[PDB]
Amino acid sequence: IRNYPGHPEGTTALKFLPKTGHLILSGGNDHTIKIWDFYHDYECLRDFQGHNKPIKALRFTEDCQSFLSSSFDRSVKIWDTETGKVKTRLHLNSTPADVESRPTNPHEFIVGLSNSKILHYDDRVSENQGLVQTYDHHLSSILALKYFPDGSKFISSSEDKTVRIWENQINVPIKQISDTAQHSMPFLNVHPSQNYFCAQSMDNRIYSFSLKPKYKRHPKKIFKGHSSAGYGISLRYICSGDSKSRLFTWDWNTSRLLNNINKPITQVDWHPQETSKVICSGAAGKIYVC
Amino acid sequence: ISYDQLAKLSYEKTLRNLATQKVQKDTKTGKITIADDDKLVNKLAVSLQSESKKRYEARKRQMQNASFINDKNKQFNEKLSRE
Amino acid sequence: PIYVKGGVWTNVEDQILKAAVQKYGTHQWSKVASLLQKKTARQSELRWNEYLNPKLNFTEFSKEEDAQLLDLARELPNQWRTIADMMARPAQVCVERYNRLLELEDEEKEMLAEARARLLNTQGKKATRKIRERMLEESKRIAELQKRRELKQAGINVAIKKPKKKYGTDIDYNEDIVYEQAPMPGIYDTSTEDRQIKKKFEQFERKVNRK
RNA sequence: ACGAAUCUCUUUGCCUUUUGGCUUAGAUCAAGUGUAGUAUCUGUUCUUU
RNA sequence: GUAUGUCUAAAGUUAUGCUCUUAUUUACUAACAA
Repeated sequence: IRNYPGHPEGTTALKFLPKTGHLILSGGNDHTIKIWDFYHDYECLRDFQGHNKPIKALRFTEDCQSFLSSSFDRSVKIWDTETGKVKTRLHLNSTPADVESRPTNPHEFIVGLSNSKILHYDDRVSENQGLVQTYDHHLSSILALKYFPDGSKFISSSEDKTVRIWENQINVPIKQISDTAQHSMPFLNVHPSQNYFCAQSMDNRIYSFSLKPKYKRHPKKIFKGHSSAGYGISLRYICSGDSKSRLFTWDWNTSRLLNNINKPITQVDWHPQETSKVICSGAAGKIYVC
Repeated sequence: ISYDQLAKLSYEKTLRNLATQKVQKDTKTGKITIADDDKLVNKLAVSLQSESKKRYEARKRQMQNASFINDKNKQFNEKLSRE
Repeated sequence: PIYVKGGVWTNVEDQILKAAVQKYGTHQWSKVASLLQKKTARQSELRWNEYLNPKLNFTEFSKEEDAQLLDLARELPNQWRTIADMMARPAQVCVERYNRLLELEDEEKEMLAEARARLLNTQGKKATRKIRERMLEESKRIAELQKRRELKQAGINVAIKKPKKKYGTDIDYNEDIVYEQAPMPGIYDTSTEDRQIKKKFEQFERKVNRK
């Protein structure tokens, strides 16, 4: 509906702040993380990075005070919201494709790598340059992880078409998922009971999983019809974008709704402090808001 | 009907499809350049594609017509039943 | 519970057996037996032979046929298989006629579901495994593409890794022509055509690049 | 009405995804549990359509 | 438990009707225990 030119270089990683979130954090393919607000007067506060490569996976803590950041040169960096002077992790084996912090305590902090070894970093343990414990039950590059929202349980899908429910720190698969499907983007629906862990596939079909209990995994109804190379997010409704053309709103109950034009790319999100406002993440400074 | 007859009969047909609507030799090279109408060759190309397309869609219809287990068996029982 | 086989032929069971027979034929009685959780191989085969086979008959005998029967009895004393053969009927039925003349569902549904499942599953483990590997392979490929594509979007061009060649003379077919067996040498000249096709090819490549 | 073209169907023709070896039918048909997973069951409640 | 088969092992090639909650079965599998 209304636009904003953000990142001239292609790829982007648009995400709001948590629940009470007036802000629009981006961090594109132009190796620069940037900050704009929900108030139409779009005010720029550029969190410049240091590391050479483009910034990939950006996510906030529950506190909304420090946001994590992942790049291609084996570099994860934590980032304080307004200031941006903060703890840093220059050194890894190679790129961590996806990263997430704990939704109950900003201290604990998971980073997920291409080599298929997942890493903890608490606040005092980030000071130690250590790990609480690693995970090594995925063998392919994982590129995908998000917490069961109570802070304890933790999920991370992977390139080998396998999803893994874990306990926060136990490093022992509560459940490996079925084989014949494919998975890419893991996101929990803001489900009133909070049973549901949704995830986008390679084969044009977003799935749903009964995450409580973690051992439950029978999908009820599958969201078909979004030629996928991208991303998807929920609030009633689930809105995910596709590779080729444009975004797709879907009734979470019945899996069918309007198909809004994008202009390509696709990373959808919802302004959670409001009831109805979306962000699209187009390639090359084409962020669309609704 | 033999492939002798079915050839000539199909020949006769495509002659009705026609009925609807220079040689230069370099003998040293052996290259017999028959410069002919480029519009007619294009009309062959489109017609021949259309003929093959018509046949291609003909099977598609006949495939979508309907004591078996899988796709092949159903047809295999149909190969038995025709006798 | 494990136990000794026998019992009585429930109609569903009979139907299942018939289906099996259609599938596996009249000489693999073990498999058919296996398909029936209650009934044995021998039992099954006997049943097929005696009752279930459609090339038997249970129509009543004509007066002439009756005569033939009872005459056979008179002449062949109680060799009823032979007698049956002579009649062209199954033997038990013949005997019965002669005698006449002289004067739970959950379980069943389980085996059904299993049965239908089996009959509609007609491949050795090698096949199943192979298709599994195929789909898995496909998935892997698409994931790889997603990475590569992602990087391209990101600005890093990564050439797709070759298949780790199994042997020294293993072929990649995009390198160069497979085994270019050329066309038969030109009687009619072909030069313009060569050009046009070349242009078409290059144009196609361009289109793909743009695509 | 004859000639032609386009479309649909029906009859035949074409088999058009239409069984790709051999052996002693190649051989032999079971006595299991709990623990876990997986699927499949069935019920079970309520929600709204 | 194996044959066997994949995987990893680091350096950037110069382009712009449904949801749910559960309890039960059965099957298969299991170098996991009995």
